[PDB]
Amino acid sequence: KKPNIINFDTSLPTSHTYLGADMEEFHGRTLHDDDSCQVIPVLPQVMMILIPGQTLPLQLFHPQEVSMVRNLIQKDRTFAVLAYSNVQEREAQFGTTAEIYAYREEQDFGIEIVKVKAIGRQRFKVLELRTQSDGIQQAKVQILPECVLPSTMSAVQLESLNKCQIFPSKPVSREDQCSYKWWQKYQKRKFHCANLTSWPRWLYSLYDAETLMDRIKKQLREWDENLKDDSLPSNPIDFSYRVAACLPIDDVLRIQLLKIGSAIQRLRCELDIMNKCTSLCCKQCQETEITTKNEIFSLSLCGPMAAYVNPHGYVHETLTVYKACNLNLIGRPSTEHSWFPGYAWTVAQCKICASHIGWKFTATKKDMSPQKFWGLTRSALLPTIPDTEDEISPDKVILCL
Amino acid sequence: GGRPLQCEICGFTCRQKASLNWHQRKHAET
Amino acid sequence: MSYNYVVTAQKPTAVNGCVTGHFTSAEDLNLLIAKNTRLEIYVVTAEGLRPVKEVGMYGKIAVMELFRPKGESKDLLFILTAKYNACILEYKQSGESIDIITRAHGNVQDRIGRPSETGIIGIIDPECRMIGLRLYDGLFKVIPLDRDNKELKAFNIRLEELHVIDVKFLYGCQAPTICFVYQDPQGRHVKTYEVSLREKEFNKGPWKQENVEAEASMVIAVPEPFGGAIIIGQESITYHNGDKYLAIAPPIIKQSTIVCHNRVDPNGSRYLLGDMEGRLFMLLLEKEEQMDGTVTLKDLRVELLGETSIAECLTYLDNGVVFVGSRLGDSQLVKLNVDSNEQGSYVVAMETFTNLGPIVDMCVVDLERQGQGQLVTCSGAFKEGSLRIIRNGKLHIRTVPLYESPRKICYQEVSQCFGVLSSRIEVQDTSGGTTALRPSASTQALSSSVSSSKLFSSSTAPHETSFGEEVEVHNLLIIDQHTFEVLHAHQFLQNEYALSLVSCKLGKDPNTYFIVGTAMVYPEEAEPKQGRIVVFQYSDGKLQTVAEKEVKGAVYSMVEFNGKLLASINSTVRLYEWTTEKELRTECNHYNNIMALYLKTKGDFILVGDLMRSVLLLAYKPMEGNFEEIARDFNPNWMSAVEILDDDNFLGAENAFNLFVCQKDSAATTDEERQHLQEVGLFHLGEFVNVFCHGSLVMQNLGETSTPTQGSVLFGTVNGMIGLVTSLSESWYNLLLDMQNRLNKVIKSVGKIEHSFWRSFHTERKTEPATGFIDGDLIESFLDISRPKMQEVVANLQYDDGSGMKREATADDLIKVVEELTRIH
Ligand SMILES: Nc1cccc2c1C(=O)N([C@H]1CCC(=O)NC1=O)C2=O
Ligand SMILES: [Zn+2]
Ligand SMILES: [Zn+2]
Repeated sequence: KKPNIINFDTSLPTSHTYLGADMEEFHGRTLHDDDSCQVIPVLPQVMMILIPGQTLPLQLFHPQEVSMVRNLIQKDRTFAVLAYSNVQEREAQFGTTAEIYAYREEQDFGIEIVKVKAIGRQRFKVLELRTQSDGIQQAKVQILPECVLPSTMSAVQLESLNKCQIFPSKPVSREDQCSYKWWQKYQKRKFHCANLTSWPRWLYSLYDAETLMDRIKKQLREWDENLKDDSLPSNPIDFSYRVAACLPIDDVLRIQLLKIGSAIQRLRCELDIMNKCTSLCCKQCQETEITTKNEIFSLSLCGPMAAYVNPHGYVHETLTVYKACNLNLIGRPSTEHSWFPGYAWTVAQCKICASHIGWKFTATKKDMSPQKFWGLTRSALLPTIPDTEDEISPDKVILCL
Repeated sequence: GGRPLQCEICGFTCRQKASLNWHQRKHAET
Repeated sequence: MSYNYVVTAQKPTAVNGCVTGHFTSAEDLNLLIAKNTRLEIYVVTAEGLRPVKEVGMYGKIAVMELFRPKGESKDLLFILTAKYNACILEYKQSGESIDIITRAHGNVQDRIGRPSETGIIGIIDPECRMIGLRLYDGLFKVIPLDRDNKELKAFNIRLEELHVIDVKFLYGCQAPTICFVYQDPQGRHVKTYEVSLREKEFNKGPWKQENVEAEASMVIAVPEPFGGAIIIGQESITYHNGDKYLAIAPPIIKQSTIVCHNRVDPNGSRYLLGDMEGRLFMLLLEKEEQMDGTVTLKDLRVELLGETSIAECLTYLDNGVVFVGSRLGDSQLVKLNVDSNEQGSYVVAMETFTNLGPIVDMCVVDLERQGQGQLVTCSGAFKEGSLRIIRNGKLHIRTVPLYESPRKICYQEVSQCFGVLSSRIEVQDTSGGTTALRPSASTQALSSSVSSSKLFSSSTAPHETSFGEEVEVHNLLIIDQHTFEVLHAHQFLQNEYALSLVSCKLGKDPNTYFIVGTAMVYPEEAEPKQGRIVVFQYSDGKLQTVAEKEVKGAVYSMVEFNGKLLASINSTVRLYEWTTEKELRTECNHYNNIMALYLKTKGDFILVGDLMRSVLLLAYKPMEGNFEEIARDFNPNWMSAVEILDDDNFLGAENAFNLFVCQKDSAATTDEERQHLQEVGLFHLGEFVNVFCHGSLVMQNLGETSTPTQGSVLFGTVNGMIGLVTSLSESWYNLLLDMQNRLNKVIKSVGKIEHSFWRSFHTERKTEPATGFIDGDLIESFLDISRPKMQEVVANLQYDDGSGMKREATADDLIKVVEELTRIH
């Protein structure tokens, strides 16, 4: 469907204004060597599976959490986040590091509150877990390397054709007619030597970072028109992590995608998922359809989905959509601690299983557009592949590519 | 007097005591 | 714990480089030809070429240039390998023994840097003052040409020009001036610098920075008396020299870009140019004597000479003789006469030299059931496309031109005929259809046919194309095994691509059929969403379309699996059964993947392979009528081909010309340990493998129950090289590796490059030493060395003859062992 996108400000949520006065920001960054062994503390109640480059807000209340934060503010400001595969047994084999970039303590109303904004950095595999006497647990971890490869043609590339492997006036004039001509010329030239192998050009084109990024850009523009090629990073690694961070998936599939080492495989998986899963149903019911990707749109600068923090220190990987259905509203609309300034939220439950799905944002002013939208929590949704296909060949939820 | 009860996970407002205890059971269940 | 053995049965034939000079003596006229890892020297005679020496190096020849220093008897050679091993060489002859000496050697590989876009570049100053190399974008490595630099010490100078297309040295310049063409946001430009040795840096160039064609693809250093430089592109040919500028836009070259060249006349009056389509042109420069005596460039001129083999390099050999070094087709020697032939061409073909590279697919067959073995390969590409037949004689080769790109191959015993997938190039003609450029096998078929299916007529309605565009027309050719005639040629549908091919009997039908898999290619939407599986029967000298089945994806590969037909469709694997009604019905499926490209089977085990994500294993369960994922690998490296060794070992070639072998586990331990594959073998082949086969060209023994080598797997590559790999035992492996070390202790290396470093698994991130492999070439080289060195090698070595007692090894025992090994190919 084709609704409105004008009037609001996509930069309001990215700032997370709901956390209050401007925090004490830090700019000194840290990154360890690849395959290096490091001992890092773990946050307990972080039931979120972090992605490198993903923003994460937190409101901590427990005294131990506040003490660990105080100790880290002077040091490297880095901690770990476990990827809980089985939340019941607290099992985690992988995880992601997180660096604090904004901080503010508050002893107001007779309660030790601490507000923090952090960002993802590096992936890692768990080696060992220890627990100190003070409750805070440590983790002996191995940094996972980012495996990057040269172009498929590098090995077969003929020496005579090495020259002019570079294209004249590198970029296209943004237009996709000039760009279709450009992509065809690009494929004929870059993958010419493909004739020397067992496969054709169009196959290799599927494993080229540039082509994959362009197709992903074409899918992204479909969600929001306020996109410029500048906004997105050019580095395929950072690009892939950014794309993955705002794709609504279940935990198992998120774990699987994080396990990927090469950016090429990550991008392939992302495109595959974007094409496959056209439905989004209730995670608990599995049969109750909630929405489709046609209704997806980016209400923030990062993307359609992002992690936000609530008044009680719970994180929600919430997704912004135009339309939803099969939902009963609980309570009355409120602006209390709203993530999208100028809108009031209303709790939404599944009319069948009565499981929380998200909230209904309603505009406070009449001039605002859109007047209403939906924010669905990722933990409560399930991406579903379309059935049909003559119904002689069915399937099951699985990550292809 | 006894103002409404709400859930800390999602803000789900309710009335009678154990109703919210039922609602909260549906979050961290799986 | 796996142990294997690799040997070369055929030397790489693809010509990647050639030069001329005076290497053997100041009098003799020498021509040097590089063939990846081999180098051949020839003396130019008026009739032909006289071979003198052929050497094998421990490195992939990347750059090869001759030069003459001051105070030297003859020209010295410089070679730079792919692993950045540089060496200068001189020639010496002491009677019947001819050996190549290494003057200076060393490695130039930097700790960090971005390997260049346009590959490694290497140039020499005309006066032989220094050697310039470009290995990393922005860094120019300089090697001073002083006699003291035996170690080949170099130093880097940092460049502001990032994406440099080309660079050369200038002639008649008092300063070692470099002129180079690069690109920036504003366009492509030509710029000059002066390399200073005592400053160890750059100084302002003599000329200005001028803009050039956006498609400037080549630079040519003009010799005296002219000097300056020439710029070649897609549509323009210009000449710059400070105060001198000339330009010509010959329409004769606009059809294809020029890629290679060489100098004809030393003075700079004539140059040869070669394009991508195999056309050879001649550039001619004019002069005009001034009163001062300095000849100025009056004008330029280009004229097409003719058509030859698609060239990778060129060179002039006096007496109007020219050498066309091709790596797609057979290399050539041609003559240039001032008068055109009856056809209108100035070039006359003098001789051809077979070139198997590039091999894309092959098969082992026994036409005359001798039990010996013959190999049939799909070599060449485009107009050079051809088939090659190989046997033992030393080796005997038979050529069969096609004039269109071959893809796959297959054999039928019952019909005594071969099936081959091919692809020709056509162009959008004046009307709506297309027309062919030249005659090929598909157009000259004794009998022809076209597919007529009407399953995809609707839906994605065929889309238009503009005039002058090229397109690939696929075909299936049926050929006789003896006469090699183009018996039949079937033309596939439009917007279609043939991917796989098999021939077998399925179900309980005694007839042998040809099975093909296809995919519908459209310029929109990357991966296909459509595809067909077709079954044909060859009978009475004509193919009859027997059956068809539709699939919503590309049929990458197919195989016979215990009477059923296993196939791959995108990320899925599907098994088909042949019904009584003579059709196909699906049974089961498997999904999770990156892409099911490679497929192989053995009994009830199946191996699936991805382009980068290594592989996985499956096993057909009888009662369940389904599959079961057994094991998998993670390493992301560009796979080129795979093959099953036995029920526990598996081989695979990858990106950096490397070969890795994995293994499973039958023991208990844990489900986690069984489901993973152990990288039990690593090796650097130096070739890009494309196809594997089972069999050999030697008689299948039976006379000796005690075979030294177990198993046999042939493989073909891109440079025209063919090899054999087998498995060994633990004891044999240990002894042969000890022999490897002892041999390297003695043998002279071409360029003083350690053999252990040359055979080391290498990638941009990690460089590991070989494991679980034995280099057959080095083991075989033991027979050729002198006897004193043979005795030095086998000195203080424990050897077990006939599995009896360990005793001191003599030279004769090892000679017998190595002879028995050599007799496997
Ligand atoms: N008033 C309450 C009360 C309890 C829990 C929550 C809220 C609330 O507003 N949010 C979210 C939902 C609405 C929003 O956008 N920002 C939040 O913090 C909660 O989890
Ligand atoms: Zn539900
Ligand atoms: Zn709740």
